[PDB]
Amino acid sequence: ASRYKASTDYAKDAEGLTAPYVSQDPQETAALVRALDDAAKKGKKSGGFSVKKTRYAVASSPTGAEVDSWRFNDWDYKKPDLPTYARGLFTTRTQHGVPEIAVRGYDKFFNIDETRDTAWSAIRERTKGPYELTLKENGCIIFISGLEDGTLLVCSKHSTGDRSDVALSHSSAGEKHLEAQLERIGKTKEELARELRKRNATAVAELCDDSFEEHILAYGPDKAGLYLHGINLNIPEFITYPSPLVQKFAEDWGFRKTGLIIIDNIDDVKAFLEEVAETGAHDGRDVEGFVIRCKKSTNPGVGPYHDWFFKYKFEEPYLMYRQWRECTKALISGKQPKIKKHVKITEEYLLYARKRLAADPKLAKLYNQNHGIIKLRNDFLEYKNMKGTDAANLE
Ligand SMILES: [Mn+2]
Repeated sequence: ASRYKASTDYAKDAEGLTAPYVSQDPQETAALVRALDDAAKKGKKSGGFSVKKTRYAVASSPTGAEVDSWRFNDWDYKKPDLPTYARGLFTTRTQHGVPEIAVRGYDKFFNIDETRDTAWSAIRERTKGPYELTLKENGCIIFISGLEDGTLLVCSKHSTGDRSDVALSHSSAGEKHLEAQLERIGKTKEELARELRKRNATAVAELCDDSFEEHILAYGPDKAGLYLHGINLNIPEFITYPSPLVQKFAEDWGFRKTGLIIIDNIDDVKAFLEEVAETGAHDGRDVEGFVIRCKKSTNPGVGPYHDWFFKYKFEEPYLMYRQWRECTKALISGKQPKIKKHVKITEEYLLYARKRLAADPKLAKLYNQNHGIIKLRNDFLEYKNMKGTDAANLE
């Protein structure tokens, strides 16, 4: 029962939905900031969860605006009573002195079985549908929101602007894609900034482009850009747009859309995902995973029903691809490649990569920082006349 196809045509059928909207309450915001500030302090006896606070200056801002970036230790999201479970999280102060949340990412979410809420029996017991299955595009996260002075603010996970630590920051690369996107549709940055603040919202995109930072699936000049997969309200709890409205927003401001499947029964979700994982491909395309969005309650009884995510990552051929990338990277340096799984095909792939790497050295260094990764992978894939799925089950 894989006769669910991914679609990016929901947008205009989103006509009957209203996007969630709540205004920020400055007392509760300022209360969150003192909770994070106390977690950011390194000598206390109590308050057992740590945060790192990095302010950031918004270079493009006329008010001289600044934002603080809040980063938790990864394991703290598995503790109860965090002041917020937002992963990316930026606060600021309006030019009229009001404290605000500038950027609110998703709640930290986990893969199946990596926590006890992500066990299949638990998802079947505490969640409620319809389950939204969104394509997990493979890139780097970008946050976009609008400040009170009209500044359009572009963040990566945890950072914004230019840093003395990298050659071109993720957020700058993202901001440059956003500028091209808007001019192509005759809209400007301040209109997007004005819009996102009007919705009290952070836009959540995946930046996917091999010219910048190539991951495990390819994004050429054709595919490159920002894929929109979420809009969240800039408030302490997690309230997110249903995906049809995200697709409508993507269409109104030029983002690439994230594919969506809605499945009503959770047993159909589980049967679906495990069926796609036998090939790692869907509808002719290869896919690293789905993000499943749905509603969950703390304990299945009286009380909550908050928006909740879990990931389903497809386990092959992608582990093989990783091994081929790390083995190719190992063989450019003075280190023997490690072969852990897929021994027979991996030594065939290494056999061929060595022929092409000795032919021109200029391949051999574009692979340190990664050019040619998928190209080298797909070149042998059909040198041997194989889809990566078939190579992965040669064993
Ligand atoms: Mn990712």
